[PDB]
Amino acid sequence: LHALLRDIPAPDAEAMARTQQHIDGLLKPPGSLGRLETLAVQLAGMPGLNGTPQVGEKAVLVMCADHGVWDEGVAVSPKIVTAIQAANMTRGTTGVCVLAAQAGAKVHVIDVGIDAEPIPGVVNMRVARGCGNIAVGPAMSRLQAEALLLEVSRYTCDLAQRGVTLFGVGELGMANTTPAAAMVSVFTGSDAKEVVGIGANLPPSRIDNKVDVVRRAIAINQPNPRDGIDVLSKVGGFDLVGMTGVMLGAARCGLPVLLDGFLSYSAALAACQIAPAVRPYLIPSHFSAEKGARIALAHLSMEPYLHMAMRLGEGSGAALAMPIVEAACAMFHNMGELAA
Amino acid sequence: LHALLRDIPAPDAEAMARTQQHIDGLLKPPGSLGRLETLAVQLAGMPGLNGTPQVGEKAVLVMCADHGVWDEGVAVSPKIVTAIQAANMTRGTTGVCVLAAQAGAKVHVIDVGIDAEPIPGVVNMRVARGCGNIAVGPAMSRLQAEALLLEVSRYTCDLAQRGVTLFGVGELGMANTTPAAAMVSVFTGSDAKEVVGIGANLPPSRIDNKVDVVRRAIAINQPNPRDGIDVLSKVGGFDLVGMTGVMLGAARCGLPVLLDGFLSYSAALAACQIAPAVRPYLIPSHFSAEKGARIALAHLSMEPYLHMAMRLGEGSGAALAMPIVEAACAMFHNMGELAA
Repeated sequence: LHALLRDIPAPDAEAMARTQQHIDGLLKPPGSLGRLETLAVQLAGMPGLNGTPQVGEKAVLVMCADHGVWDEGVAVSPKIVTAIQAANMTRGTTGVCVLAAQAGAKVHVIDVGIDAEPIPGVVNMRVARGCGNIAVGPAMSRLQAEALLLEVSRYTCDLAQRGVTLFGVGELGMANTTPAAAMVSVFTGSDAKEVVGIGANLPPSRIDNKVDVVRRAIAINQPNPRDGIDVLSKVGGFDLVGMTGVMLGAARCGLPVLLDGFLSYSAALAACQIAPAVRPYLIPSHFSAEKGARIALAHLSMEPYLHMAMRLGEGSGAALAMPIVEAACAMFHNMGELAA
Repeated sequence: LHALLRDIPAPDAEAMARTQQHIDGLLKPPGSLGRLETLAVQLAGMPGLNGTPQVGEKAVLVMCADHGVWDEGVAVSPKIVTAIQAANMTRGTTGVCVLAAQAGAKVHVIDVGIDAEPIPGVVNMRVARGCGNIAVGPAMSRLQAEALLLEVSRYTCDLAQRGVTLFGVGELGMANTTPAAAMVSVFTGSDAKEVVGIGANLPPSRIDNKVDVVRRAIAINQPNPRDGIDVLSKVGGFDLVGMTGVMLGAARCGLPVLLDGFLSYSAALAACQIAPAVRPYLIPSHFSAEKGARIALAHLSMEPYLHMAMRLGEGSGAALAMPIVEAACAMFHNMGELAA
């Protein structure tokens, strides 16, 4: 894993300069296409894209797992929903499946710790049947976190060999907005109250308990903010670790990864702490309606393209933004030049 | 034209209720898909969509024209660029053409007043070779504005008979951010300084002159804010009138129209003043990087989905948002139900 982190390539400045020059000469007032121009240049610098903004196959990786903290009454949705929705993912009836199909992307459903029997059709990488309750101890051991990071990282870069050039990340796991809030609190130094949201329609009269659970997790585990793996293993979850792994893997592979909502922002905070070199490969999609979204995004210095007041998760936001990435590439390759 | 305005249908509340009920039963926490859900319900209420959110053929209508106010030095781009870009539109090399092709939409380029010889391939609806300089008089007569509104409105609803169910609006015209700022100033009651932007890379040392031009246009013409046609004919332009006409036509046809940037927001302020019944049919796309965008959007009570810091125009923003409309429809029709 130390080798993996060490081998993440830096962006190719030469390709980026060539890209900027080309964009400036397109049939339009310089800089008029705003963030579409900056996105194209960002893509051009990613080594796995072969020196030019382009999109081949697309995939959304959905990390599924259960959390022991569910027992603290922080989620209104029954635990079983994780396994049910995971199976529905294989049937193509969920929100991310529908939006991915619209973008021409394939969805890969990965079980990294669902508390149920294995689901046929789902990629099996389970660590255990649900992680430990973070309210009374750690979610997992450091070794379990490192192993899952390496396994997911390798799976991700392996898809790159199959022609995938653009990844999207998503998750599925009842009660997962709790460990995500804890991680954001630790990495940004913000008080729990400022980052704890309603998740999946949690009643306002039940929020106080959620905020307390987050503070206890932090007080009992004392995760070290300067060690991303320490934070993930103590107050994260298997799904969060899995998402972090797609980010490390895509970066090692020199390819772009589209974020989703709040859960993915917490995983991105961890990935950037573990390896700052991952940052150049992350692309935001939408601005989550979750309470701690603004704080997380500020510490990542990211400004999402889409304001859809969405909070579904599953990677739906990432899928919705894929056409925007393809648009920047089409602009780059198909527009005429002022020269002619 | 009075008949047209009178016959704009109200949204179908019955279809909207059926739509909301169906969305609530989909495989996901109620309201978790945020604005995608509200968009689907909005679409369901549009009579031309036959009681259900759906998208058939898509078209972006680009209104092109020149402005006499160009002589006041409010634009750095030479006047000829209007005719050149219009021709490029027919070649498919511009930004809107590339993004429209990505969304599977057709681009219709309409000349409503370019100051040059007719361009083959462009739909001819020209009123004159450029409108009058608003700094010293009106852009056009009220009769010219009304005639263009009716002509464009009919062309728009006629496309509906060809299978088009989703429209996007765009413009092309050097110096057009000036009349757009004047209209926004009059409709919102905001001072010119608060809504005058840099348009197509106008040097900061030339803004003061632009703000002065806007104030003179308003002082000399004294447009009546309560009469949208009066404002368009006095301090608008042929392209602005044309965009307003697509909006009135789509609304009469009971179909949705996607807005673009600042120019389109000024046209939408006029359309809603002329006929409040048009409002339910307008869908925002992106949040323009133009200075007066926030003000215009506030008075329209609209919150764009895309934050791309774009200011190109041409209808590029509208094209970029078409996949989002298709996404809301796919969610509605393809997701599974919690029932099963």
